[PDB]
Amino acid sequence: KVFGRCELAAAMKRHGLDNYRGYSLGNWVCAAKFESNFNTQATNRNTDGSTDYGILQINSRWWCNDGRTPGSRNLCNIPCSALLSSDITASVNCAKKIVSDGNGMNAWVAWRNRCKGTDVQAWIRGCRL
Ligand SMILES: [Cl-]
Ligand code: NA
Ligand code: NA
Ligand code: NA
Ligand code: NA
Repeated sequence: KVFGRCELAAAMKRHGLDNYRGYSLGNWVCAAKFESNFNTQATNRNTDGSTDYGILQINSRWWCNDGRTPGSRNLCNIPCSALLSSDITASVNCAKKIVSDGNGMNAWVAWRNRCKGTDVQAWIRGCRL
């Protein structure tokens, strides 16, 4: 499913992401925009053989199991396919663990490179939040 911008903002907010670990809703919408272009089905293989899954491109090296990332951890205790669903609950709950890991949203390279320091509030503009 490809979310609309305000549709995603509302679902992230419903699932507790607004200001989670201090990151305002616009940070999460921005991260999703540049990680997956709001597409829950996005996948991207990494050089180390791991794969990033879903609207927030969660990595199989640490966070989910895809059965093909030797020596990976599965810290969110989920199959990576669960991160591809139209319902973003699993992605949100795993993102809450990632952002709590010590590095904040710097765990998302696209957030660091394209959202951090910017006017992330623009990403929830005009939404009935
Ligand atoms: Cl957009
Ligand atoms: Na901010
Ligand atoms: Na894994
Ligand atoms: Na949802
Ligand atoms: Na980037």
